[PDB]
Amino acid sequence: DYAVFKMDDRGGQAFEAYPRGTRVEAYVSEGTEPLDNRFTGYVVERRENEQQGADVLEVEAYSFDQFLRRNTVTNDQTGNTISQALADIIQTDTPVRFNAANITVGDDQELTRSYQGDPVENALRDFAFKSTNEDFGVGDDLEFFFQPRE
Amino acid sequence: DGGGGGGNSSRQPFAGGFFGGGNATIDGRQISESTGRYRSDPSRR
Amino acid sequence: DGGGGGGATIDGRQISESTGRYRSDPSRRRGI
Amino acid sequence: DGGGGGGATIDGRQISESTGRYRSDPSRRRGI
Amino acid sequence: VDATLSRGGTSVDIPLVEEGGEILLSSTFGKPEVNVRKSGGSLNPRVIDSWSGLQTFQLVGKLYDYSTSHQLADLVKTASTTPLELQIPQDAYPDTVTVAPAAGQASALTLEYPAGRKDLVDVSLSLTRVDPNSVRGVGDQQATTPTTTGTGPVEVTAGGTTVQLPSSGLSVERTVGRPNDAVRRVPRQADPRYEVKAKVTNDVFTFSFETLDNIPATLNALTDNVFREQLGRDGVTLDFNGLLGLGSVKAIPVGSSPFRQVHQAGRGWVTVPTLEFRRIYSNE
Amino acid sequence: VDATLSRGGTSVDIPLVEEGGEILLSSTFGKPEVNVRKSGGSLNPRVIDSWSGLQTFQLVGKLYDYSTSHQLADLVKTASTTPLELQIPQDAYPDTVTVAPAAGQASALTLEYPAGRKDLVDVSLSLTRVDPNSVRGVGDQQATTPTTTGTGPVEVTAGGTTVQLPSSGLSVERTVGRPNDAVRRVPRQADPRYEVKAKVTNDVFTFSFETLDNIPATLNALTDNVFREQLGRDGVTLDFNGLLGLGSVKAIPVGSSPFRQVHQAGRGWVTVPTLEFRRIYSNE
Amino acid sequence: TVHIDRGVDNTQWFRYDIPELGKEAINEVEVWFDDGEESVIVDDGTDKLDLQDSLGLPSPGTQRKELQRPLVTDISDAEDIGRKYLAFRNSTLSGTVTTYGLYDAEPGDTIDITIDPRGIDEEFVIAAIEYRWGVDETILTVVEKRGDVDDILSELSESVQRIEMQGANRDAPKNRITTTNAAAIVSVDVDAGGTSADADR
Amino acid sequence: ILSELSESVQRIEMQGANRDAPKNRITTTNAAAIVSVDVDAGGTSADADRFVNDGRNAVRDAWTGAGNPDIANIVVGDDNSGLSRTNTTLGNQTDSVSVTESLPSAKVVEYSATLTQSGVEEIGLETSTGTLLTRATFETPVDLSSDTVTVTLTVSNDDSVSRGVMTNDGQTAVRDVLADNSPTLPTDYGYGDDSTAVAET
Ligand SMILES: [Mg+2]
Ligand SMILES: [Mg+2]
Repeated sequence: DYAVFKMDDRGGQAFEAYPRGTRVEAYVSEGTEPLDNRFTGYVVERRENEQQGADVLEVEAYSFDQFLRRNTVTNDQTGNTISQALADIIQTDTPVRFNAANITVGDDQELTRSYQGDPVENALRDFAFKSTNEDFGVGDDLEFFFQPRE
Repeated sequence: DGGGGGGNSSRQPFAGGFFGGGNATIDGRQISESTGRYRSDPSRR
Repeated sequence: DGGGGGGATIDGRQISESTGRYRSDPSRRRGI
Repeated sequence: DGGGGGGATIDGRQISESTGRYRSDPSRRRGI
Repeated sequence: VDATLSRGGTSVDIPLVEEGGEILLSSTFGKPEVNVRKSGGSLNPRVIDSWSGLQTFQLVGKLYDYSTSHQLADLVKTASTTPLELQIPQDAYPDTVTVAPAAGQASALTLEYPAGRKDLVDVSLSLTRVDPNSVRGVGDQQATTPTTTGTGPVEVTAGGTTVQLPSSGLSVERTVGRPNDAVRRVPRQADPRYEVKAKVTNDVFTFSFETLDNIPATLNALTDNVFREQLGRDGVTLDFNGLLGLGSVKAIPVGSSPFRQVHQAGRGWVTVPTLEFRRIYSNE
Repeated sequence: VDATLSRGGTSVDIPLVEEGGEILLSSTFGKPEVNVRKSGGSLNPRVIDSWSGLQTFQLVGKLYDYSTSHQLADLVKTASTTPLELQIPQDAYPDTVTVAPAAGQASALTLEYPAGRKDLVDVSLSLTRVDPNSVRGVGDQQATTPTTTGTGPVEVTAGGTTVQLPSSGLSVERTVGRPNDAVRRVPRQADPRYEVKAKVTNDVFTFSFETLDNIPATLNALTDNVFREQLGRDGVTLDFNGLLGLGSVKAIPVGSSPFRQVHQAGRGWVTVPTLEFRRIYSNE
Repeated sequence: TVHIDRGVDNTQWFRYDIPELGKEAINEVEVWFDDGEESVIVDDGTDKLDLQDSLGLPSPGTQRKELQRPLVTDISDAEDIGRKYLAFRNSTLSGTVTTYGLYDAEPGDTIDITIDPRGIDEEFVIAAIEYRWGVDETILTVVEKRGDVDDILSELSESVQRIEMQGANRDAPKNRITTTNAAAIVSVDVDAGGTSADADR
Repeated sequence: ILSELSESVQRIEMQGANRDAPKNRITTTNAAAIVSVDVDAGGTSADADRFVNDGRNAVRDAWTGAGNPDIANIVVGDDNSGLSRTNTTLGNQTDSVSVTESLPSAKVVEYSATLTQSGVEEIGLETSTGTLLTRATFETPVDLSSDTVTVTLTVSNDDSVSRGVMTNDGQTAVRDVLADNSPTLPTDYGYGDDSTAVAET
């Protein structure tokens, strides 16, 4: 997941507001409808350009799914059931909020492979290829989920 | 002269509109190649 | 004398995205 | 009869250099 | 008096005469190679001038025979590293300038043979000034306009069928140019370098006429055989049968609007504003 | 009668006056930022309007002294966050509108000083309406037109050599613009945001004249020293010697056709339709 | 050690493109060494805490790489590999200023640059220079140059080469093959009855 | 393609890493001291100044325990040009005089001397071994005649750095390096567990 914001800037004053890792949120509304927070994430690039006289600030931001992408499984899950492996992996190996109400495995097998050293998103996508082709990720607030598709 | 008055200062901006070259940019930088080849006003026909 | 008086800006993202189908193709023709 | 007489060349280097920041982007989005 | 365009032993005099107060000679000067900066923090831009400049000559005149007109067309169209020298009969110019046919242009020369005039041809030349020591190339291709002594009608032949163009209102415009030559910037000459190429040229015949009799038969014979059929690798044989002294040429209509039939309120006949043929490969 | 254009303490009144039935004020309204769908399964497209509109003014008028004309040029060319306010003397418009020079144009203002017309300057102005609270920037750059009290000929100096432009038929057009400013869409209000940039502007002098005597010497002195030499990062010094009360500036010819020498049938002299110079880096 | 003196005044730039590049950056590296039988974690607490405090995470915002360097034996070399891995991917200013002169300048030289529209007024190190004739542009990359798809392909290519050679005995017995090349032209010409042939093979 | 290559080479890099191996930790931490320079000649402030790379190196090397710089001379010169971090000496020396130390505050050193020279464009501080710490310059030449030249060095935390700090004692130890005033150089490291945010105090 990512977002890109384009702004005008004066004297580089807006470019100072976006250090790498600062929080950005994009709210949307159509008509008189209330604002929905449609994106939340952190700045990963801030760029400012001469564009035909304009000083254009382009800010690019990634979201929470990077914390499943960029972490590895540390314990050994051989002989855990998939619902136990989800609790093990998310509660120690990634900085995401765990809640057992959000995980509902459609076919709760026991893992025979050690997943130790695999990337967390890559291991979760294996647990979802076992089980029932399931959706997973970081949801509302910051809670992890793993649940039946559609 | 009546037709020539409207004609001449029409034939002039005809060249001004027609002869303008392309000048494409990506992200503030020119992408048109600076090929050092000339072009000059076509025969009047 | 009255007669005499009568005398492109191109988006780098959308090029990079639209060409992706085609940039990857030679490698697909060669498997991986 | 007096009245009757009154009747782009594009640089492949500069494209490929300009789009680099965008071509690499999906892979950065996916870590490495 | 008169302007001479020449290349080695071949020479043409172009009278530079016109009606009333029309423009005979426009010379333009320019710096296409200055880098005026588009931006920066000053009120006015920094600049750099560091290359040869443009000079163009546009010559308007008349010729008094068709033979000289064909010599001029051939002289302009020819690929040769022998310098094309222009002599301008006005004191503001040197006695000779070396030139190319207009640098990137499909129409360097136009010849108009208007209806109702005899032994008059309207000439328009565009020429780019080039450095006399900097004419470069390897190839050599003498151009030749076909000629014959007949006086038959102009004939368009395709698919084994020949169509005679009406004499009524018949007017001929021919354009010639060398768009595949390169005129190039040089660091500190005044004039640019000229790269002569033994490569494809532009040579176009345009007709206008009014079909007065056998109108469906004439127009349909043309459009059926030329426009509605596929012509393959070949094209129309366009034969002048000795009108303007011209012979037979292989050619094709090109693009979105090379032929048009026009019907006007109250007129019992059809006007052709243009029938336009580009000359094709037959110099084998 | 007059429109007033002002910025803080500086103010210029432009008589909205012209001959007969000519256009004095054109105001154009538009929606550049409506999205009309190019396709979809409907007979008629879905649309979305969700951004500030465009309002433009063309003002045509006349000024009765050269001093006011220079004030107008300096007022239009100057970069400041201080709002440029236009007052229109007609009831269809509010008492004041905040404006930018025409949003992306090299020629926002044109001043014409034609031959014959002493103490008359033709003004054509193009202005874009902007949100009064939304003029944004950092740098101020006061533009200046240099002035002197002489009566000398217009002089072009390059390579230590000076050419005097003929007085005969001499007309000046000056154009001014701020193409490097940004006028930008905003979602919630009628008028766009204006980003004032302390960056390169457009400022061009166009001369027109007829060269009557010492014709080779005059034209060759200009073309040799300006058009055939490489000028480096310096350029022409262009000096009005107090004509129109103007002083001296650094400038350069730009592009494919900034100068033309025109010869007409039956005339013993050369016309110069245009001679264009763009003002270059000078200020300190 | 060198300063270019001429500088880039606010009247002497005419294009710029100045990012902070941070899409590659990570904050933890773990390096296995000693035939893979010992490990060290190199740990950047600042970026871990700033991502937590920024996003509202339950715990410090880890982003990891795992490396193995099996022939490294001293733990301080495995640490310095982990620190180099972080440092060369760390978030930095970069990008380009376009100006006109500076034929004397080189990468590693220092230059004053001022760009009032963009709030820059600093001495930078030149990371690279491009000179373009024709347009007359000197393009200075400042602070640090960094790649695009070629940095991805270089990191992969370097990694694959490191693994390709992993077992090779570097004191192994060694042998040599010399590649050498010569050719004989044989020119045919045919004469029939005093007429030379017009083409041959 | 790049992500399947990347996953494949990563899987092979870690092949045979013992995942129950002994782990070890390196913590990465940053702090910085600004030494701000101000220069006054006869009541005229300098228009530009640098704490040069040789001065940065002197404080660096002193912080390693390699001995402090003894500031010995104020130096004055004829040349405003080339003012940069890389200056090892004045553009053109014209005179120099012995300094007097003053310590007006916990984080400030002032070096003062009384001097006579016409046309001074540049001032600097020099260590007894010739190492320059400071260069500063004027837009217009200054005439000095029995006038005081003061160079003032002030030490601060760099508030740009996140979750690390130079304490007031750390900033005082850097003053005491610039003064050669028996600085409390680094000799120990501590680890603790109170997470309360950093301050100079
Ligand atoms: Mg042979
Ligand atoms: Mg200071």
